[PDB]
Amino acid sequence: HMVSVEEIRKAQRAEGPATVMAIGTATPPNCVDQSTYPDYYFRITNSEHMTELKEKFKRMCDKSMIKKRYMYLNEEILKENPSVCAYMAPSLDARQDMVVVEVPKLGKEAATKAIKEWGQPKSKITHLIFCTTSGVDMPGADYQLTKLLGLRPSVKRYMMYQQGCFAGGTVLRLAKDLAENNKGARVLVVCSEITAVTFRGPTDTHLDSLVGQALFGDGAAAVIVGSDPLPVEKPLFQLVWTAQTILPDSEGAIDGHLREVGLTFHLLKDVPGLISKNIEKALVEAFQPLGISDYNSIFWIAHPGGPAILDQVEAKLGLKPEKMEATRHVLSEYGNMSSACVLFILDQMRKKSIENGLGTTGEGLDWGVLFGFGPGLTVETVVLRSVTL
Amino acid sequence: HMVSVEEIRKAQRAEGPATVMAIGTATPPNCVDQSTYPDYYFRITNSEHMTELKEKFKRMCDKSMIKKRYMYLNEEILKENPSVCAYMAPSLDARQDMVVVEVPKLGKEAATKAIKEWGQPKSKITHLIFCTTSGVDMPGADYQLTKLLGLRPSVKRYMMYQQGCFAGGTVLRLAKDLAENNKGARVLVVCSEITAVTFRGPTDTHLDSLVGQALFGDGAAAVIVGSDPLPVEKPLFQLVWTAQTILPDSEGAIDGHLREVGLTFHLLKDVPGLISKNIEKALVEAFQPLGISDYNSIFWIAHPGGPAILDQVEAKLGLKPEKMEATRHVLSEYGNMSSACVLFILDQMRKKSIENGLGTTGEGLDWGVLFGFGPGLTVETVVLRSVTL
Repeated sequence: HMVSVEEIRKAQRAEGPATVMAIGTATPPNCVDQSTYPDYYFRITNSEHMTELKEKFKRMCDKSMIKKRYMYLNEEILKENPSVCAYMAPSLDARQDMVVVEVPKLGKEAATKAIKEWGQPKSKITHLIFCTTSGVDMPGADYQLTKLLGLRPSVKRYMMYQQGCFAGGTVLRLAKDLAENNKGARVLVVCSEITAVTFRGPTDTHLDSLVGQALFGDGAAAVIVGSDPLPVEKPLFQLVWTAQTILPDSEGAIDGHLREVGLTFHLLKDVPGLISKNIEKALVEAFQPLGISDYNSIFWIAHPGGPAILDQVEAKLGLKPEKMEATRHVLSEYGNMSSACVLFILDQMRKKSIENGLGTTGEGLDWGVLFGFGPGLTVETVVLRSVTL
Repeated sequence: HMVSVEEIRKAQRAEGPATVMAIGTATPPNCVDQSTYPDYYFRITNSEHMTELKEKFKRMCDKSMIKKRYMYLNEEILKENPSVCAYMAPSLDARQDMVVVEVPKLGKEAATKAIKEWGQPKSKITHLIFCTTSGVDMPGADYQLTKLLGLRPSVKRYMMYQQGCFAGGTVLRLAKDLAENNKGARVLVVCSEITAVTFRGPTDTHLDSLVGQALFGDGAAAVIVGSDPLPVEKPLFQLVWTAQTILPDSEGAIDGHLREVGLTFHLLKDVPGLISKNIEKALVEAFQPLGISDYNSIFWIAHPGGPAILDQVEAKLGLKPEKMEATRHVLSEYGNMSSACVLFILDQMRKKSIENGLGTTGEGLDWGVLFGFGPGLTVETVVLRSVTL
């Protein structure tokens, strides 16, 4: 018998839908209260002179709906590196020396918890996705993490550098295909974010860049994705359908330039406006095909870029305040951790469902949506199936 | 009737294997003779006074089996960005300013050609993979190309920044799954590499910097990949089987750091020695399941890191000197173009197959291998089926 390329293909493909089998999360040790961040931020940047600007920054932190955030940077590390406290001093190398080491360390912690939950030999991992918006190096963070966890050296790696806030959707859209087209494929997915690359002192001039100093926080999340679960693997959610789109009238809305001064952020245009004006379209393309029109009847995981996005979406669509609970909880407790955020929220949804003894991992509901938002302006959509408890 | 995730997955997947349906390539316009380069390079870098070092470089360029390379950089641009011409000076904002605009323009040229060959409308592209090693930005080169080509806003992007030389394997490995798991999916892949980011002056202390300045050249390549070819599509090669592995005793062999002075390559260990020692393993892994042990009976595409790599691989396996023609031709005519190189070589192989009326797109042979080599030390393997000409 001659082995045909067609016969190899039928034999090489998995059968069933891509399934999230574990979630692990992790943060750095230094916790930072939002209530007193203004006094702290303006103190440690030798910026007490700029008084009228401080009062604006209070309003920003007051409206932020963030209780606290975790950060690898502390006052110790800042004294050892004052170039990072300037608004615009040459400081990429100091910042790169931080994040190149630290992004894969925080990554490893999250991976360990996901692997433990999955409870299979780490040797059965076939594929690794590693996602970060905090520095770049060669070999990459994906390699550092392969070494740190001691995965099989012939693990298939996908390093996704410098993507931004929507990449939490991007990693699920990728993992979905790797699992569904490969029999026995077990995909480890890691998003790890460190605002050391982004942190700077303030100025009157670029107001946009001060909003970031109030929302962004550090965090890592890991998931395990695979098709055809063994009886001894515990499914959480199915990945069903995925979309990435660029919003119209959105050119230059969220910008990120990696410079000699580190990573800079620029807002033009009304991000919340743009997302809310265009959000029903994304929902229709996802859910019309399934015969679903009631957006209060599906569970919600939406990247919390700030509190304005969430409020303007809710208002536009007429979501009950319950639907953003899991999203608003992660925002309050951690802030905007960029790509990691939606994976944390997905954990928050599971934890709540178990806690209040609801019928499914998705607040007792069958179908759900995950949304990443970020530069483009890019919207990533993932349609989900809950699992029964 | 009630929609099931299992019934959705049956509908949503492709049938057959991933098929390269098109290849297009581009270079910057300024062409550069290797015969003369040592004088050019030492003048524009105000360093003819370093005369013993020039002799080392003349000897490197002599040993390189490179006739010529293409360069975005020229004399006018270096004279107007003199921070690039130092060995070490703050030069990153200058290089980023260049390659963020340029890396995607070059990609668009290659993509346009690939699209023409494929012969379908660009509205039927569903996925874009963009791969470079030359700067970063948010939004990224992927969003920049989508805009330049006027692809659909809801195209699914995969932005692979900063992976280096093995990535031509990585982009086929990725595209194989995107295509095979999604019915109707047509994948535009683009690798685009500009050496403006790594080009610097010479010094005695870092003799490894200098090897790079003698091997690395500029270029872009694009391919269309898809499963279930239409009657009016024209298959070139099938993607059968992919692998990635890190080599033992290879820690630190190829390093790359993005700093304020630009991208810097580093070398420990003997890179040709490590690849030669370990390659037969990768081939047994790939080909024994297909009952192939005679590596002269398959067609080759190897990343030409240097002549050394190709010289020792051929010596170790006992390959008839014909197997590595295609590979050595792209090296001779274009130099080490990192991620794009193996895609130029694939095209060269199909080109030469047609010129000489051979039975198949792979020099008359049915079965082939593509090898990516890069930082790790990483080795990508891609098993290819050729097509009856």
